Amino acid sequence: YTMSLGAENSVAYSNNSIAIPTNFTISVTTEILPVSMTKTSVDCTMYICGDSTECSNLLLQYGSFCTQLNRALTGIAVEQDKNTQEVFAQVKQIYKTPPIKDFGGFNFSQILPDPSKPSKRSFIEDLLFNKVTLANGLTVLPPLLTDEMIAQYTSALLAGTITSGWTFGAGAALQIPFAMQMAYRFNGIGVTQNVLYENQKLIANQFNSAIGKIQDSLSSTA
Amino acid sequence: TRAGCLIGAEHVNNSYECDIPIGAGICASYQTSQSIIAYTMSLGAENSVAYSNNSIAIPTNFTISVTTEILPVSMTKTSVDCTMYICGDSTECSNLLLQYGSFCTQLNRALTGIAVEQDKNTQEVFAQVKQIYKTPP
Amino acid sequence: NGLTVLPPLLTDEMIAQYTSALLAGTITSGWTFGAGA
Amino acid sequence: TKCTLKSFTVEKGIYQTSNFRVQPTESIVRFPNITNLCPFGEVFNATRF
Amino acid sequence: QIDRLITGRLQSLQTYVTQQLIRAAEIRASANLAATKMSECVLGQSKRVDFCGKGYHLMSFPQSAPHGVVFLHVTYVPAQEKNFTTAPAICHDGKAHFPREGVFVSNGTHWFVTQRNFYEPQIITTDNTFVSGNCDVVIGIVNNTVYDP
Amino acid sequence: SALGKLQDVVNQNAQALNTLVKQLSSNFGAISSVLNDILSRLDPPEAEVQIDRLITGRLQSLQTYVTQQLIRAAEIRASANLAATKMSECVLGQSKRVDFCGKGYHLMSFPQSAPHGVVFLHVTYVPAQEKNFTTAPAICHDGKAHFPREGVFVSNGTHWFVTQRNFYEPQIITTDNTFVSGNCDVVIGIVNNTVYDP
Amino acid sequence: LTGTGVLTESNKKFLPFQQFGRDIADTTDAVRDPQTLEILDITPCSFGGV
Ligand SMILES: *[C@@H]1O[C@H](CO)[C@@H](O)[C@H](O)[C@H]1NC(C)=O
Ligand SMILES: *[C@@H]1O[C@H](CO)[C@@H](O)[C@H](O)[C@H]1NC(C)=O
Ligand SMILES: *[C@@H]1O[C@H](CO)[C@@H](O)[C@H](O)[C@H]1NC(C)=O
Ligand SMILES: *[C@@H]1O[C@H](CO)[C@@H](O)[C@H](O)[C@H]1NC(C)=O
Ligand SMILES: *[C@@H]1O[C@H](CO)[C@@H](O)[C@H](O)[C@H]1NC(C)=O
Ligand SMILES: *[C@@H]1O[C@H](CO)[C@@H](O)[C@H](O)[C@H]1NC(C)=O
Ligand SMILES: *[C@@H]1O[C@H](CO)[C@@H](O)[C@H](O)[C@H]1NC(C)=O
Ligand SMILES: *[C@@H]1O[C@H](CO)[C@@H](O)[C@H](O)[C@H]1NC(C)=O
Ligand SMILES: *[C@@H]1O[C@H](CO)[C@@H](O)[C@H](O)[C@H]1NC(C)=O
Ligand SMILES: *[C@@H]1O[C@H](CO)[C@@H](O)[C@H](O)[C@H]1NC(C)=O
Ligand SMILES: *[C@@H]1O[C@H](CO)[C@@H](O)[C@H](O)[C@H]1NC(C)=O
Ligand SMILES: *[C@@H]1O[C@H](CO)[C@@H](O)[C@H](O)[C@H]1NC(C)=O
Ligand SMILES: *[C@@H]1O[C@H](CO)[C@@H](O)[C@H](O)[C@H]1NC(C)=O
Ligand SMILES: *[C@@H]1O[C@H](CO)[C@@H](O)[C@H](O)[C@H]1NC(C)=O
Repeated sequence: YTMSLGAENSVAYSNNSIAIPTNFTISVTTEILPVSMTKTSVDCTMYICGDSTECSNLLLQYGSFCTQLNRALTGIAVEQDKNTQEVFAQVKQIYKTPPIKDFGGFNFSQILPDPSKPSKRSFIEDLLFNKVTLANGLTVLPPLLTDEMIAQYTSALLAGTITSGWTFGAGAALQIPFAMQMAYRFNGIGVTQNVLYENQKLIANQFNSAIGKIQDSLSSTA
Repeated sequence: TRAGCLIGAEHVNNSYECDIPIGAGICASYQTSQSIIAYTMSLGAENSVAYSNNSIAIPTNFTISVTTEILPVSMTKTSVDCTMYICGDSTECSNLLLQYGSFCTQLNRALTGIAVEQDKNTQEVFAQVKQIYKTPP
Repeated sequence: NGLTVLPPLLTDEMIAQYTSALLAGTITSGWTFGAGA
Repeated sequence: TKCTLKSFTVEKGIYQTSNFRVQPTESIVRFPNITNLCPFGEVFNATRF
Repeated sequence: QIDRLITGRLQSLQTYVTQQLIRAAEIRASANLAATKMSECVLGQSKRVDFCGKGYHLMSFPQSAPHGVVFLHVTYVPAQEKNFTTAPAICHDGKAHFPREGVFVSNGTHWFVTQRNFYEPQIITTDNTFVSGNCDVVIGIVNNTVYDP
Repeated sequence: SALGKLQDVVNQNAQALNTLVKQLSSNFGAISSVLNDILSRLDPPEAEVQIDRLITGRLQSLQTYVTQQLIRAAEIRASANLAATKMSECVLGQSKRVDFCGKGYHLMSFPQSAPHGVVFLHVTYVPAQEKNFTTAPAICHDGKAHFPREGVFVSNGTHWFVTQRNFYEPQIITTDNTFVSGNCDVVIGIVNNTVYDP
Repeated sequence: LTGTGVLTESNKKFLPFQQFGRDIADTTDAVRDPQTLEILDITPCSFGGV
């Protein structure tokens, strides 16, 4: 088929005529960014030497190419460690999970790691980890950042975000009510704080419906 | 470790900041009797904050502190002469060069592009504004 | 063996002068040195 | 530049040229100054070999 | 034969390490994009449209993933728009009156000031109305009663 | 001091160059590691094989060197664009991005030259000495909810005050810094107190 | 030892059992003149920085 540039929307530049949205919707969407890649490394002797009897004569003449390539692969591995290090440890201040009670009507059981199990894996995190199907001198080095500590870093980031606001960046973790933080983040898009507080139940119901829809859509095995 | 068995360093139940890795959430450093030490990952200092209904926090003071952030912006320019690399001080230099010198010509063009990129790195980080100003008293 | 190191165009003195000009614009003019006069 | 880029038109910029400049026209030979004849007569005329 | 086979294996290895190395460079580009999305979406608010969610970004919840990051980009999405009548300013007592915030918006005959992204009408009053200049320099002004508290 | 990140560039460049000359030291399977020996005892129908072997080996070594230096220069380009971004709104303005341009609320950055690098002086606002306080979303006065025009509604014991979130400067509740919107029944958590008029 | 390149005078001292020298291999920088026993160096015909 031909390309779909988009749906045609007929709108008018007519001056002395304005439009204002009477009603608004809150919708959460997923953006997927692969941040790390599997570490790989090669052993020179098992690659170019193998089971050769003259392993010494093969090594001093041609193993230096493999030495450069292994140095490049080690640099790639260090780069892959630093990728997840700088995306997941911008702040190195680790937090307990707050007690899940009265989050302004926003029902955070799905995204926060429940204390029922001693892994820091969330329910959506469990679905993500279950749905992704994994898979002569080539050795796969394990990543420095284990899954448990990445889950703990995400838990600390979530706990700082929903409780302290954004002050956890500036080093004081000043606690904020989540309704106040939600109003202060509505204040950044030009809408006044009255819209959230006058309709807090509707906002909570919309976010819970979005959470349910994003749970059902991310559980259809495709 | 999950990476493998480490022999030569002793584990410790405490937790310290990591500088060089091991590969399974473990790191090693030089720490005191002094020897090599191996420690688990420093998740960080543990901070206890209590999310509470209708409660707020406000700072009495604030502190102003400058910190060092270092970003390497440029790298040393290099160039390769083709004749002096593959020919050297040897006879039949013309015969050696017409068949295999264009590989080096491509590599030298790539290195010249790298050199131009290295000049442009410091040019665009240091001359975003091209209006020079004398030092005020 | 044929490996020559090309010196950079922007020498250390003129990088220091550009840094001094940026500091002078920052602490005396503010941030208007970016746009305007 | 036209030879090292193999084209009759090149643009503005900088180009590191290959060394096609000088062709030597002289040859020098230096050996140790011992001019005795080697005993190849003893080896190639070995009566008892 | 040893030289031929070793050079063949090393050529295969150098092709492999180039593919992996610049693939990891592209992965680092995506990682820097995600760390940028980790720097003002969860650590603050981003005013950049369409960068960090389809709509007006409110928050972002970082969720771990196998060799990646999946974001929970909650966004403001408005709808249900109605036509209204507008004019850049308001003229009263021979002086132009500009919006301190929002848009001067009228339906029928009553003139109101309201913010752009929500229909919350306020009556025209000098506390939320800014005055500057006379009535003739600007083009397209309607005139009405501006109230005082 | 913490200048190792600048030293790594020079150290790895020196490693690339000396590893390259040690590559050129090899013989690559020929009968000799120098061109002058194999051009002094081999006729060209037999010499061109060893010439081809040595030239292909040296060109492969140069290919590996230019690959390493070239994508390393691409990574330096990435870091250079990051630093030029830090030139863009930390020197020529103010950055609202948390933790990108310094730990805390960024004020300025003073550029300083360095050998093949830029050293930053990221001066930042860092608050401390926190205190517990009691807040409410709004105040109902005369049957109307009152919202904060700026800052947070912050009460200690009895006196209700409004103050900004990043510093403790208390001002009395007054209609000039207080915004009113609607009645006080739809919103939960509202308190009620006397809102003063100037 | 056949080759093309300029020669100058060097000042380093060889061992009695050593007659050639290569500071870096595949360069062949060092050699002794048999006629005068003058220690010299072998450098390429011109510098590459053009
Ligand atoms: C736009 O404004 C002009 C006056 O500046 C007016 O003549 C014209 O009719 C207006 N256009 C519309 C769509 O009414
Ligand atoms: C606004 O939209 C919400 C979301 O569906 C709805 O529940 C509410 O009734 C709407 N309000 C009006 C006035 O249309
Ligand atoms: C909402 O949170 C409660 C815990 O307070 C939990 O029991 C419930 O299952 C959650 N809702 C959903 C849809 O998971
Ligand atoms: C360190 O941890 C191990 C783990 O059980 C424990 O047996 C040991 O007593 C600990 N050492 C100290 C000094 O507490
Ligand atoms: C805030 O800190 C400064 C600097 O140490 C100190 O002089 C001042 O007394 C402190 N303020 C209070 C209210 O304690
Ligand atoms: C070597 O032989 C040449 C040929 O006559 C002579 O000129 C030179 O002086 C000799 N050198 C020595 C050290 O005997
Ligand atoms: C070996 O002997 C023959 C006959 O006497 C003679 O012709 C020949 O020259 C000798 N070989 C050499 C190398 O002198
Ligand atoms: C009124 O709104 C509708 C929305 O579908 C639009 O198509 C129409 O052009 C608008 N009329 C005017 C006069 O702007
Ligand atoms: C404007 O709209 C409101 C409801 O949206 C309506 O009650 C009113 O009659 C309309 N006209 C005027 C002049 O306010
Ligand atoms: C409003 O403006 C029109 C045209 O500028 C004028 O005819 C009319 O008298 C004005 N009305 C008032 C109340 O000033
Ligand atoms: C009061 O402040 C302290 C600070 O250490 C904190 O631990 C405590 O939880 C706070 N109390 C309340 C009720 O928030
Ligand atoms: C509130 O705090 C101030 C200063 O910290 C103190 O003087 C005052 O007694 C406190 N209580 C009331 C009711 O103002
Ligand atoms: C805070 O929690 C208590 C639970 O004891 C509840 O009664 C109160 O209404 C909550 N306040 C809010 C949600 O503003
Ligand atoms: C304040 O609110 C409470 C509960 O809503 C009410 O009982 C009380 O009478 C109110 N006080 C005043 C002065 O309005």
